[PDB]
Amino acid sequence: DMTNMDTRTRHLKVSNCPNNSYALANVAAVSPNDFPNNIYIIIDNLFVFTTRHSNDIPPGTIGFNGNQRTWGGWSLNQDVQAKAFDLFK
Amino acid sequence: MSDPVELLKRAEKKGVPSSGFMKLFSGSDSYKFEEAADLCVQAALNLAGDSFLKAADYQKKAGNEDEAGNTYVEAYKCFKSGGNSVNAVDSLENAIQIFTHRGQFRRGANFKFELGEILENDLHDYAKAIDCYELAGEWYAQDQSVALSNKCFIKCADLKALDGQYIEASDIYSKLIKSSMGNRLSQWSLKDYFLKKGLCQLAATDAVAAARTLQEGQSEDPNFADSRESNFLKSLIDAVNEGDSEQLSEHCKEFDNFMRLDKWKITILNKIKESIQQQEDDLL
Amino acid sequence: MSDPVELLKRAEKKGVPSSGFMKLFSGSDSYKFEEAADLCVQAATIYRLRKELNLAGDSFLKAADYQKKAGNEDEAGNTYVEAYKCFKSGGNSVNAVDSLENAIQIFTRGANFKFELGEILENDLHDYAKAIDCYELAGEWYASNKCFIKCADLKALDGQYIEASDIYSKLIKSSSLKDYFLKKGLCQLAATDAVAAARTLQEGQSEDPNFADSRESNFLKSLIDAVNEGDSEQLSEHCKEFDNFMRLDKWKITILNKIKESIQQQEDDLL
Amino acid sequence: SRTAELQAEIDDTVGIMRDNINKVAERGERLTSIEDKADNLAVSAQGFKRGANRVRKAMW
Amino acid sequence: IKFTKQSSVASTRNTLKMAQDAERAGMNTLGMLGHQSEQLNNVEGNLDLMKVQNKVADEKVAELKKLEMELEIDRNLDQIQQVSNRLKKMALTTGKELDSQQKRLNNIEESTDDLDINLHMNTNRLAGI
Repeated sequence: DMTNMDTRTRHLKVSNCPNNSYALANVAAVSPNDFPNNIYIIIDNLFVFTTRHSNDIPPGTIGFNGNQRTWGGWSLNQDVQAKAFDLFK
Repeated sequence: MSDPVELLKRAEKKGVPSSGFMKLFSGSDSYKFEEAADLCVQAALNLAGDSFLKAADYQKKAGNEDEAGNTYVEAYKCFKSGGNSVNAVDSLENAIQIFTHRGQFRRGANFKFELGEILENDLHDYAKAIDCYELAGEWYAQDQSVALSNKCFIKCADLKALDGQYIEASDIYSKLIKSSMGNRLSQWSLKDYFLKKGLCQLAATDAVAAARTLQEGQSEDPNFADSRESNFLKSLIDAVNEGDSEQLSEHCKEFDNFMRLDKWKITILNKIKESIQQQEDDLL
Repeated sequence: MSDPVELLKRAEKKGVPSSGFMKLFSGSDSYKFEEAADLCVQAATIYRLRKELNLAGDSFLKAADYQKKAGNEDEAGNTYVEAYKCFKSGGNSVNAVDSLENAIQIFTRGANFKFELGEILENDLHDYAKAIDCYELAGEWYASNKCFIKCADLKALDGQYIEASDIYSKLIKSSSLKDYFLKKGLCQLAATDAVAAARTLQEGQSEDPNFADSRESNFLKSLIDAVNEGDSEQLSEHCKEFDNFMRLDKWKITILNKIKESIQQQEDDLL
Repeated sequence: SRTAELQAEIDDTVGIMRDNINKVAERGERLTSIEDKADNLAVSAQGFKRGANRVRKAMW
Repeated sequence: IKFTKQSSVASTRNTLKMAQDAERAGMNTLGMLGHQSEQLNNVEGNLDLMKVQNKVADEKVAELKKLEMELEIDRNLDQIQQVSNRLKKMALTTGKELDSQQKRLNNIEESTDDLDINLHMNTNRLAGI
C-alpha cells in the first residue's frame, strides 16, 4: 500500500553493499528510520528501487551494488537524492 | 683538553636552582643555567648527543628557547649519527616543539620531514611517519612552498597506500594533482599522480572511481591522455571490470617491459590481484 | 595564555609618547615603544596560535610601527615581513601588499620582497601595471633574468610590445635564449614591425647556433613570411603545426591573436 | 646513418647527464653543509647582538 | 614483416614520449637552478655586507676594550632527433651551472664559516667589558 508515505527528499551517501545476499535481492536496503518497508523509491528522479528494512545500514545512508553504480555512473561515498515514488500516478 | 666528565659534573653542580633562604640573596638562576649549558656544550657521538640534550634542557630552564632548539638539532644530528635513532627522534621532537612555539613552522616542517624519514627508514614506525609527512606538508602549504608540500604529500600518500589506507592516499593524490595542475615543472609528476590515484581507487575495489579519475586526467591533461600511464590504467580498469586476473598480470608485464614498476605499484597490484582472488572466493 | 586583547591594550597604553612636563622627567620614549612592540608581538603570536591570521598580522603591524618609533628599523622590517606572511596566509592580499611595501622601504631584501609583491599583485590583485613595475625594479636591483622574464611577459600581455622586446633583448644579451629570440620576434610582430622580427631572427641564427637549427627559428621565420604575405590562414596553419610538436602557452596565444586581429585590421585598411 | 647518429648523440647526452648527477650530488653536499653553517651564523649573529646590547646598557 | 614494422612504430612512439619526458624535466631543472643560483646571489650580498659590518664591529669592540608505418617511423625519428638535440644542449647546460654554482657555494661556505667566527670573537670580547 503506497497511498500514504513521507515524500520528503533525502540526501544519502552511496556505500558498498552490505553483502552478496543484499546485492542479489536488488533491493535498496534502508534503515527503519529512513523509509517504510517494501515501498518504491526513486533516486535522482531516474533510478527506482524497492526498499527493504536493514539494521546494518545506519539512517541517512543508502546501499548500492556495483551494477547500480555502473548504471548511474556513481562512485563510493557519492551523494544522491532520494524521494518516494508513485509509478501509477 | 678539559675532561668532558669533569665539565659535565661542574655543569650539574651549577645547574642546581637556588632554594630556600639563598633564593632571597642569589640573583636570577638564568645565568647559572647558561654557564651549565656552556660547560655541557664544551664537554659534549651518543655521549655528545646526551650532553647537547643536557645543555638544551639547561637553556630551556634559562629561557633561551632558540639556543635550546639549536642544541636539540645538534643532539638529533649526533644521535642519528651514532645510530641511536630513538634519541635523534626525541631531539627532533623537542626542536620541532620549540620552533613551532616560536612561529618557525618552516623549521618545524623541515625537521618533521626529517623525523618522518627517520621513522620510516630507521624505526619503521609507518603511522608516525605518515603523521609527520602530513603535518610537514600542511605547514609547507601554509608557507606556500608548493613543491615541498608536494614532496611531503607524495611521501604521505605512498605510506598511506602501503598501509591499507587507499581512500586517503587517493585523496592526497587528488590534492597533489590540483596543486601541480598548470605547472610546466610538475607535469610528469601529474602523469604518475593520476595513475597512482587510480591504482589506489582500484585497490579499494572502486573501479568506477578509477575510471572517473582516468577520464578526468585524459580530459584535463593532454600529456596524460597520450601517456602510457593512461593506457595502463585503462587496461587495469578493464581487467578488473572483466575480472580477468591473468589479463591484469599480462598488462602489468607489458607495462614493466617499457616502464619499470616500483615496489609501491607492486604492492598495490598484488593487493588488487588478491582482491580478485577474494572475489573468486565470494564467487563460491 | 595571556589575553591578546589585554596585551594590545597594555601596548597601546605604553605606546603613548611622553608629553609636556612629564617629558622633562621621563627618559627616552624608545623603551616604552619597545615594551609596547613586545606586548603586541606576544598577543600576535597568540593570535597566530589561534589561526586568527588577520588579527595576528594587524598586531605585527602595530609592533612594527612601535619599533619604527623606537628607532629599531631592522626589527620593524622583520615584523612587517611577518605581517606580510600571516596576511598572505590569511587571504588578506591588501594588507600583505602594504606590509611588503613597508618592509621593502625599510630594507632599501627589497628585491626579493618586491618580486613577491609583484607576484601578489599579478595573481591576487591583478594589478598588472604595479606587478610590472615591481618586477622591473627587482630585476634592476638584482642586476634579474627571471624578473625581466616576468616583466616582459606582463608588458607584452599589457600592450607594451616594444618594451617587452627591449627587455627580451636585455635577457638575450645577459644570457631561455632559444625562446627569448622567438618571444622577442613575436613581440616585434605584435607591433607590426616585421622588419624588426626578421632582424631578430637573423641575429639569433647568426649568433646562437642552437637557435639557428631550433624549431623556434623556423616557426618565427614562418610567422614573418606569413605576415609579409598577409596570409592569416597560413599563420594559423603554422601555429597549429608548432602546437602539434611544441605546445603553445597563453602568452603566445595572446600575442598571435593580437597579430591575427592586426591582419584583420589591415584587411579593414584594405577598404 | 641518421639513426646511428641519433643513437650516438643520445649516448653522449646520457654521459653528460651522468656527470650532472654526480655534480648535483656534490651540490647537495655543499648545500647541506652551508645550511647548517648559515644556522650557526644566525645563532652567532643573535648572540653578538645581545652581547653588544648588554655592553651598551653597561656603558650607559 | 608487418608485425615487425608495427613493433618499430610502437618503439619509436615510446622513445618520443620519453624524449619529451627528459625535456620537461630538464627545463624544470634549469628553471629551478636559475632561481636557486639567484637565492645564492642574495646570500652572497649579505655575506659581503656582514663582512663590512664585522670590520666596523672589530674597531668598535677594540675601542670599547681600550676604554604509412614507414612514414610514421621516419616522422617519429625526426621528432626524437629534434628533442634529442635539445636534450644534449640541456645536459651540457646543466653541467655549466653546476660547475659555476659549485665554486660559488664553496666561497659561500668559507665566507659564512669566517663571519660565524668573527661574530664569536667579538661576542667573547664584549662579554669581558
